[PDB]
Amino acid sequence: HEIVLTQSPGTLSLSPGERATVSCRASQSVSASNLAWYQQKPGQAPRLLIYGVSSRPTGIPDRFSGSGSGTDFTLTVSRLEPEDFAVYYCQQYGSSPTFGQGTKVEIKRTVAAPSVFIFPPSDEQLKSGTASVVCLLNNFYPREAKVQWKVDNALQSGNSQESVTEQDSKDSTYSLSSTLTLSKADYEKHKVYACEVTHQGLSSPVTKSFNRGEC
Amino acid sequence: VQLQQWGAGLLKPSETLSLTCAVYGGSLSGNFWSWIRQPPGKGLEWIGEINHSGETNHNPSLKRRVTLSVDTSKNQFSLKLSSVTAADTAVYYCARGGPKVYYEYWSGYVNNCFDPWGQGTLVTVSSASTKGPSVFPLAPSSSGGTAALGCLVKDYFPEPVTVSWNSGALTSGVHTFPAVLQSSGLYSLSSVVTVPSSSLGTQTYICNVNHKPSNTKVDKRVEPK
Repeated sequence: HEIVLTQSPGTLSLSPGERATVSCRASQSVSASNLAWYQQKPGQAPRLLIYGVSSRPTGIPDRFSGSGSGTDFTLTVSRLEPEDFAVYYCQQYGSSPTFGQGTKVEIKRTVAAPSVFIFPPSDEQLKSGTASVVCLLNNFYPREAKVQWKVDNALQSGNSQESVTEQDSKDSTYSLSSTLTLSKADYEKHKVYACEVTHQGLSSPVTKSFNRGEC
Repeated sequence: VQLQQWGAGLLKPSETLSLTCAVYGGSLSGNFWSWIRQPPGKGLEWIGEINHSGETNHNPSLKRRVTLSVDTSKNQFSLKLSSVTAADTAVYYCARGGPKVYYEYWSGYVNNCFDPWGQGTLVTVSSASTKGPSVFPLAPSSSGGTAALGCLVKDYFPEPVTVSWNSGALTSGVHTFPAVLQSSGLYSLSSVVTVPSSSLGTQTYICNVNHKPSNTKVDKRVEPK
C-alpha cells in the first residue's frame, strides 16, 4: 500500500540556458507539503534539492523551484547550467518514504547516425565451446537506438545483452555494443549472422552481417 | 554534520549483510536515521529508519529481513539484512531523516526527507568465485576510411577490469563499455577503438587487460583476420 511516484518524462534533452520541467505524480494524495526533490550526479549520493514542495535548503540556487499539491508536483530549472545535467528524483514523506523512478537531463545536440560494425567470434573462443557475436554502434545521437539480431532471417530473442556508454564529454554522443551469445553447437547450425540497427539518424535501418566460416 | 559508513562488500547468497553509519557533528537524538539503496543503474529504495530510542519503521516489502540498531554512546546506527540474494546487490546509503520536534500540543518527527547523505557502500551478493577474464580479439573487417577493432573481455569476477590500448599511448576513439552481468553470474565487457583503415597494415593495436582481484594481466594484439 505504498504511494507510487511516477515521473515524466523519463529523459529531458536540453542545452545550457534552457528551462527544464519535471513532473511527479502520485498514486495517492501526498499530505500537507510532504514532497522533496533530489539531484544525483554519477558516482555521488543524491543531494536534497527541494523540500516542503517548494522550499530550498541553504546552498541550492534559486533557479531551482518546486510546485504542486495532492497528486501532482513539478520541479523546474529556470535556466540550466552545465552542472545541472544529472538525474532528478521526487520523494514523498506523507507515508512510508518512496521515490520516483528518476528523470535524466542530458545534453541536446544534432542527430548523429551510428557507424555500425559486426564482429564474428574468434577461432580461439570457438575452441572453448562458446560463440560471442558483437555488434558495435559508434558515436550516435539521440541515445534511442534499436538493435535486432537476425540469424538466417530469424529474429533472435532472449540471447543478447547490450551495454551503452555515458554521454561523451566532448561530442555528446553515445556508443553501444550488443553481444549475441550461442553455444558452439548452436552457432555452427547457421550461416548468416546479421545486426540490424534502427535509429533516427538513419534514413532506413542499417544491417551488417557475415557468413559463418568465410572471410 | 557529516556521515561516514562502512561494512561488508562481497557476500554470498543466504549471508547477512551488515553496515554501520557514524554521525559526526551532531547527536542521534535529534532525528530519524535511514538506510536507502540503489541497485546498479536503477533508482532509489528506502529500507528503513531508526531513532535514538530504538523506534523503527521499515519498508513493508523488506521488513521481515531488516534489523536496525543504534549505539547512542558511539553515535552510530546499523543495518542488518538477512538471507541476501543477488537482487540485494546495490549501493547502500545512510542518511539523516526528519527531525524530532516539540510543539505546544504535539511532539514527534516531521519532514522526513534526507540530508545529509553518506557516501554509499557497494555491496555485491554473488555465488561466483574469483575468476580472471578471457580476452578475445574483435578483429577489424577484411573505399571506407574508418575501421573498428577491439577486445572482448569475457567471464570474470568480481568487478572491475581496466582496459588500456598500447599501454596508454592510444586513447582517442576508445570506448570501453560498462560490464554486463551474464546469466552465469560472471561479468563481461568489450573495449573498442576506431582507427584509420589505411594504417591497418602498419599500425599495431594491443589491449592491456588487468583484473586486480585475480591478479591477472593480459596483453592481446588485435590483427585483421
